[PDB]
Amino acid sequence: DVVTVELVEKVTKKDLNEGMMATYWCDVFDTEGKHIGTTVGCMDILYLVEHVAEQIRLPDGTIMAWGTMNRSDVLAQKWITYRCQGTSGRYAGLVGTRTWRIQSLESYPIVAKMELRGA
Amino acid sequence: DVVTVELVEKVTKKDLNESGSIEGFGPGMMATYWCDVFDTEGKHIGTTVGCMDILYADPESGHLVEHVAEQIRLPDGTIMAWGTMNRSDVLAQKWITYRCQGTSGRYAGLVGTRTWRIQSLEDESYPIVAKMELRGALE
Repeated sequence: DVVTVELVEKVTKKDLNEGMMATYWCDVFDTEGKHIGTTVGCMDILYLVEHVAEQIRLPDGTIMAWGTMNRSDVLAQKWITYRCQGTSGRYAGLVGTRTWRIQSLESYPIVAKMELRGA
Repeated sequence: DVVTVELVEKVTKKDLNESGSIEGFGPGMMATYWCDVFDTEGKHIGTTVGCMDILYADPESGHLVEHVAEQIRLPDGTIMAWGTMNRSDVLAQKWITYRCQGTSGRYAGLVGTRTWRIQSLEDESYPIVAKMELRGALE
């Protein structure tokens, strides 16, 4: 049985070291625009190919996600797929995908779709 | 066949959640950080960036259990590391074991462990010794 979560996330903070690297924070909203959690993440630009590892906190548990994105695909508003794994609460033990894209081609909020199930 | 890397890492920047961010909880629930990475001869050779989330308090103790995901950039490649730790163990200067895998360069294709310990709590950069041991994922 799949667990499915649709989110909207907006960046509130980003630090960079200008192989650029970054850390960031996002507000997480449900589809009704209600504020329900937070994402923290880090990024390293491998070759432009970026590699992300992040953690998402939701009212009922926590998830880690990770993956590799081409910068230009993000900017074309293509769907990016990260792998993810529940780390606590309702998501514990579950694995799946976090598929997301820039919602609006400015502040660049994203829509993200998480699907997890037993491993 | 085993690749071993020994580092010292020291925090240079940290941010934690602010009041009002996380409903019902104060700063401390989540963090991002940066560290300077040094070799065993003490030369500055790279950077680590990371994030932390509190999972829960251990009902058997009251101790905080946290989860970390981080990335380390070295002159010859990059590694991703992640894991859960009990903060009691960390502050007691026990050795903490995280999983890690290479993401580029010399470490591409490699998997193993990142075992670390705080070298000093007095030093507000909380220097750690980290020992990474990696082997080929391909059997």
